[PDB]
Amino acid sequence: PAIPVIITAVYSVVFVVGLVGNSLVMFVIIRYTKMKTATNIYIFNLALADALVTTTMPFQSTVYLMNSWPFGDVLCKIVLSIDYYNMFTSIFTLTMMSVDRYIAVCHPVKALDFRTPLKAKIINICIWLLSSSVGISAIVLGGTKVREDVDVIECSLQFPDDDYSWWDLFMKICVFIFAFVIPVLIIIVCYTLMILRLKSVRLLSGSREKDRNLRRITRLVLVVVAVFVVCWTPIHIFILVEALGSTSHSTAALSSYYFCIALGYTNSSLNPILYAFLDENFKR
Amino acid sequence: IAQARKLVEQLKMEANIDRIKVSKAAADLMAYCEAHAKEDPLLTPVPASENPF
Amino acid sequence: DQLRQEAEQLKNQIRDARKACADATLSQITNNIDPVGRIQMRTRRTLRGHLAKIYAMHWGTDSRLLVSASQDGKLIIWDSYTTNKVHAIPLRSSWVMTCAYAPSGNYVACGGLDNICSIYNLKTREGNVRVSRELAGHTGYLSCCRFLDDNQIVTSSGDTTCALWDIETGQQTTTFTGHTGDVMSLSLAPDTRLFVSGACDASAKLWDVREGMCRQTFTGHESDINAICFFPNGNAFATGSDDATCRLFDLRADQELMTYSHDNIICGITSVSFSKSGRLLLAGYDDFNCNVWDALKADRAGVLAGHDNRVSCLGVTDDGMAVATGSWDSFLKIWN
Amino acid sequence: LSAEDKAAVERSKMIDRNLREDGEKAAREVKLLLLGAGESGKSTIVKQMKITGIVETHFTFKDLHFKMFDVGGQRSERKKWIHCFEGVTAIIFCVALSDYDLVNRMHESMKLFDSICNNKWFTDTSIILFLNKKDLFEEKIKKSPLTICYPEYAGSNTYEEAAAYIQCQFEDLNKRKDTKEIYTHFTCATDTKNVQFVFDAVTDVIIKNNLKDCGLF
Amino acid sequence: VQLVESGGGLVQPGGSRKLSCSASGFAFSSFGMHWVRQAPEKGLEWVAYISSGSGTIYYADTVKGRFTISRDDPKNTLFLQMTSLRSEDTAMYYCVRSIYYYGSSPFDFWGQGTTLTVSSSDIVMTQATSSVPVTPGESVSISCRSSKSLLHSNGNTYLYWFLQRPGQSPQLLIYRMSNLASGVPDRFSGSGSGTAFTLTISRLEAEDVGVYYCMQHLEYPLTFGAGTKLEL
Amino acid sequence: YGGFLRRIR
Repeated sequence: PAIPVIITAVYSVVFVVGLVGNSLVMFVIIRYTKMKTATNIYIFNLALADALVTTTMPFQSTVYLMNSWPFGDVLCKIVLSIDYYNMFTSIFTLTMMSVDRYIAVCHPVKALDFRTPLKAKIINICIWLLSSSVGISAIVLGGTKVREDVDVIECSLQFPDDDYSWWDLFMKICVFIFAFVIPVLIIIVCYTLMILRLKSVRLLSGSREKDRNLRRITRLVLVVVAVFVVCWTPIHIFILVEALGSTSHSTAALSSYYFCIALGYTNSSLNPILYAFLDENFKR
Repeated sequence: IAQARKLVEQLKMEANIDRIKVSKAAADLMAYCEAHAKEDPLLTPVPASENPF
Repeated sequence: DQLRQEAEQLKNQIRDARKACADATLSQITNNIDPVGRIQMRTRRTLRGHLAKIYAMHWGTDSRLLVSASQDGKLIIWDSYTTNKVHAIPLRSSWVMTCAYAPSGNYVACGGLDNICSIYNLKTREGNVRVSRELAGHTGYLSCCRFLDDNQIVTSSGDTTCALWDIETGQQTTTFTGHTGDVMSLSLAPDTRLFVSGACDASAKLWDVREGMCRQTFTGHESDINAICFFPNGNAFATGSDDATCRLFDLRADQELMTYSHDNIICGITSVSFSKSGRLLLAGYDDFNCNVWDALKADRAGVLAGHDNRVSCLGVTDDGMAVATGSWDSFLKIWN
Repeated sequence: LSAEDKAAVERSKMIDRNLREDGEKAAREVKLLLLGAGESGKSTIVKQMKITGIVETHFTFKDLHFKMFDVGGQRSERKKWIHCFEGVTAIIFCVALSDYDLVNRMHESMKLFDSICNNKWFTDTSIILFLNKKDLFEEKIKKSPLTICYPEYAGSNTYEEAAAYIQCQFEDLNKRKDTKEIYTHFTCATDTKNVQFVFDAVTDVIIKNNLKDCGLF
Repeated sequence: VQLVESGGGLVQPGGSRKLSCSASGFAFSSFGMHWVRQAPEKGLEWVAYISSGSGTIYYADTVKGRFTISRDDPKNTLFLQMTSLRSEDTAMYYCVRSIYYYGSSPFDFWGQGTTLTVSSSDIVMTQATSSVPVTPGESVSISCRSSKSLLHSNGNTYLYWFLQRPGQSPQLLIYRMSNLASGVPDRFSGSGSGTAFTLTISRLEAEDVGVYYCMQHLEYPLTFGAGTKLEL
Repeated sequence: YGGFLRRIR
């Protein structure tokens, strides 16, 4: 009977903490310098993706809680498109930031060529564009749907034609493969190769304090991979379970489903806290 | 060493000097400091129209 | 053996005659004139093109162009009024600890660990700045280059020898051999026939151009002297030492007049300059700021705090409009 | 706008552009300070690389551009011109192992080199040991004891034991162990691997806190 | 310094022609290039201006959009491409070095000039007179007037002065209304005011015979006076 | 992101 309290409290807390985390990341990075390093522009546009995810969280919460009044047909269309777009954006910035660190460590000769700020901003603009692919597709198939009292109207993503949930089967397999399977595989292989290379470094190997520095680096490696997996796993596996394989419909499953959504957004809310607050460019 | 007594003539040349009391030299410093105080853009800030900075 | 004892005896006689002819007790004299007050220099222009540490700058006599020397191998002539880069000069040796700018505005001189003061022709046909004369003949690093004339350059070096040169021929007109430690600074006189020099052996020696012999030698600092500069009257100068003191030496009195030190300052001086009136003495430290000094009160009266590294070079314009200090922050800034 | 023949501004921006290009191209390269003292084999190693005051030697190895600041010509005080050389990736350092008597104006190549190695600006001082004997150092340590320069030495007077003791003394010169890493290499012939050794040392330098704006070191 | 240029000749009206200018002897990468034309019976008047490395290009309003300029900077060659030439383009065309920074002397070196014949709001410069009669050794003054005052807030009065010898190229005499050029004798001088300009040549000699020209550089187009020709 | 995707409740 307290599931409105639980869902609303979780959603409100993750919303406020994510929004203030990204906003302080922005103000601190304008206080600091961003365009000198690839790293600062990467964390900046990643925090931008996280903030533009977190803005649409009340609109996500109202569909569960108030259920009855989509405030706008254009409004729900634009919040859906910006939500799916910025989720792809934050995930792809995580993947490219891991690849950035792997080029920095595993290939340090080529890194002076690759890791210049101009090539960084080029790759950043390119991945924002490839996310905008999802944005324009969601704009083409977006908006709220009105139906006569067989269900209360809601903000969703529409059918291409009378056939549906098979094109949406393609949508679900695409979002799964290109937001979990490819990014988790890339981030694990890149950080694991990064630690296997960084073990052999003589500034890390001996002299117990430098071994402790190796421990801290592999520690935040496991923290990054662990938080990403722990957040985006339950909602992706939950969505793939409710492919209507075998009586996947139940009324009590909705609270757990929206909690899984809350964890998926908790990733974006913690990416400022996980990255800016804990990385060693805290000397600012 | 012979270069030491070769250096004695140099310090002997330096020894011949017109010594002046510190008060008179300091008065020369003080009198030069007051004289160019008008043409000093830093002692008094120049009006901003005349200032090229 | 006894002649060395007699030489030390005459040194003792010289310093005793320095002490005996002086009874001014200058702390009594100094308080008479009024203070100059808190002089708030503000960073009017910031000159952002050096990608590395910069060691020397020199002003023009038109008081609008300043040359700037940096460790990345660039000289920049720097229109100061509009912050325009006129004439970025690519050096052959990136290790340049000094820089000079001709009073005629036709030439710049710079050198360093390459042991060569190259002279560059600014105002020339064919357009670009050419190198005119590479002055070889020193063996140590060159710590200071200064133009007497378009054809007379005075250089001091880390082979303990100041040398005066003829740019046209390319050979030393005079060498000045009286320093035992590495020579770290120079200052040409306003009348441009005397020049004073500072060295690592904590001794500051006056020189002549035609005579070529040290007339006077000034001691009192306990470490290297990093920067030296004449009072604009020409009858005094001030030294900047790693001692963390600045001392005002008069030529004619032959004693240190005032010491510019405070208890809080610990790092070594790096560049020294005077105001046109000579009331205020610039001084640029390793404390990341150019604490600017009243020359007469021996009191600090302002701070040109704008730098994120040690300030290496300072220069006041000839009309007195500006003070431009550069640093390993890699940015020159004109205060005013 | 008050800009009339202020194509001075256009020229100034063009100079800014050329400066940024040259500065990026310069900071892409690797600066090494060859600080090996006199009568060592600094000449020998610079002939081993591909190759009047400061002598800057540049060379290429595995798509990495090097510059070597052989500053042995300067006889001035080292305090004055060494702060110029901060920000180098690594300090190559030669020590002649033999000296034929240190195997104190005579036995220079141990105690003077030990006195040289003091540190004020911190970086990975890639100290290379140079025998100056091909394999002859065996017979010259058979001929004369090494206890002459090192009174406290009582280990085996063979090749490897004496070399390891000299290495141990050179690392014991270092004070801050966790900051700097002294990459030590003893080789006189060096058909290869002295190029590989400086390559590996500067690679571990450019990995650590040079390519660790990201990756947090 | 040696600016040699080609491309002159007789062309049909409405035809197209590309002038070229081969700079040989200076840092042509670092110099602003202009073009100034002169009708055979008339004075000079500006054509175009490409900056150092094509950062900024202007044209003359009489031929705006119909002329095109282009510099081949590594080749050290300056072009002017002209299309559909009218009857007002019977003129001879000069390459003009200029370089701008504090203290610089623009419009100093002029090319030999090539002759081109076709078959068959802004400032204005006012001459003093058509001609002055000449005797060597006697001081004479040559004046121009402008529509607008030329003394900018810089203090820099953008008045230039020139001299085209009979059958030769022009040169620069007084740049920015006071400053003497290099390679010219020190007898010349310039005294100016707001729009009130005078060339105060003293000790007039031979080889100073020719026509003088005055120019403004405050804004574009660059306008030339008729000037005076010093001849008895 | 949460699957809107015409979710049935």
